[PDB]
Amino acid sequence: KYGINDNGTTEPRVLYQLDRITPTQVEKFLETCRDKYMRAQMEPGSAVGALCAQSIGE
Amino acid sequence: GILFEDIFDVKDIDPEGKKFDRVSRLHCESESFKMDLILDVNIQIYPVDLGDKFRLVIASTLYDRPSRADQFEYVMYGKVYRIERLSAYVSYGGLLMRLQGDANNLHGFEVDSRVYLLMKKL
Amino acid sequence: RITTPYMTKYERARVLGTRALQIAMCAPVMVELEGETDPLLIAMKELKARKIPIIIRRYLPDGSYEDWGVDELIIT
Amino acid sequence: ETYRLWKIRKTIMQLCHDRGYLVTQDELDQTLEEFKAQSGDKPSTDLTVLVAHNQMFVFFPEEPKVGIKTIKVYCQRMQEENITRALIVVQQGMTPSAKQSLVDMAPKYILEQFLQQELLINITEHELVPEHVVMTKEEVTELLARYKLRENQLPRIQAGDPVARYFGIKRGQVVKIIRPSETAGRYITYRLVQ
Repeated sequence: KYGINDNGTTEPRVLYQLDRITPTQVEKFLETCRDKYMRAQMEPGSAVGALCAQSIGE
Repeated sequence: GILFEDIFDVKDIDPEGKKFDRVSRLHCESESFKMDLILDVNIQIYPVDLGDKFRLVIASTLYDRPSRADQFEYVMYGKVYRIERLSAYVSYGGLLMRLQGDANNLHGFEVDSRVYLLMKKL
Repeated sequence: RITTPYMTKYERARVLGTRALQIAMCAPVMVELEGETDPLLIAMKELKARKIPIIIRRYLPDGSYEDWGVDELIIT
Repeated sequence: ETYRLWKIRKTIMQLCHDRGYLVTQDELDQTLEEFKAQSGDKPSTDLTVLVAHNQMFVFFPEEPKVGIKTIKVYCQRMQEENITRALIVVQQGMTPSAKQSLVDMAPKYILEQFLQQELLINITEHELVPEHVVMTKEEVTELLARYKLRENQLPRIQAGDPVARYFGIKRGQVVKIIRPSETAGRYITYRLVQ
């Protein structure tokens, strides 16, 4: 729509805060989405059917 | 130190009907910049009426010992929290401000920064 | 080497389960404790300092096993 | 009406293509107009396929209830042609004395039996039935080893199941089931057969 990223300098400086995704964030985005995915695994030995019997029964 | 200022004309004191007893949401229009803003104002302390020219100044800082910018007579304090012709959403605790339009003069703004209002009737 | 490198909530419970009962039988304490008299509160001080003399024997259900030191695990 | 005497022939030539024979592609798909060559005659057996592996022998006996004598019509041409597998696609069902005649002559010739209205839909292309794939002998040994599982202890599918009876599976084989999901679409499960 506007605001060319020719080197990251246009004359109105505010325009680069439209969709800011700066690469300190996107690497912290992956190290969080990895670790949130790794944490939310089924912990081994977790009475898996006994969770199922409550969650159908309740 | 001023981020942004102009003279504004409040046109709808409350656009969709009075919802609160102490806060009414104004709709204004600038003078020759054409910055629409949708500002909430505590009207119990500072009553505003239809068609009232009032100044508005957005400042990052105010400079009782350092002798603050106090020529104005209604001062809030809040942070910008969204930039979406740019909109520029400012929140004042709960009181929203959606200063809009013409991104060349809006250049001083950013996100996550503390912002004062300094209003004054005319 | 193939199971999860995260200490599960069932392994943290039993490691705190038996390190509490070990330290309630005058075991040598590894954390130079600061007045905690509940043996369970000593054991969480042992876990966070990562000094527990316990190796988890993880049984794959075929019968093979795989050891894991409590130093060598990622607690939450 | 002929939506059958054709789609049955369409189904079994989808069926024996899935079981790994050599049906040429033009022989596979027929519109009804390609089968309107014979369409008036067969209502008022002229339909028998022999196909070989990359060899089954289907039968459409026009009798509704196939008796022992009707099997015995082509018990002899079964052993004449040295063919080993057969199919008997029936109209109503077998007589309850005739189904033993299959299992009396069990290890010599196979001759599985289907109904007509069982075969009028291809249950493989049903949306609820996922893609069963028969696994090879070496595909079992890399399965059991990865999970360290004995041949038994796998989830089990019956031998008389409609998809095991489709794919033509004896006891001891292991199918691989690709159950489609929404996040992955590749939820793979295996089944030993009974």
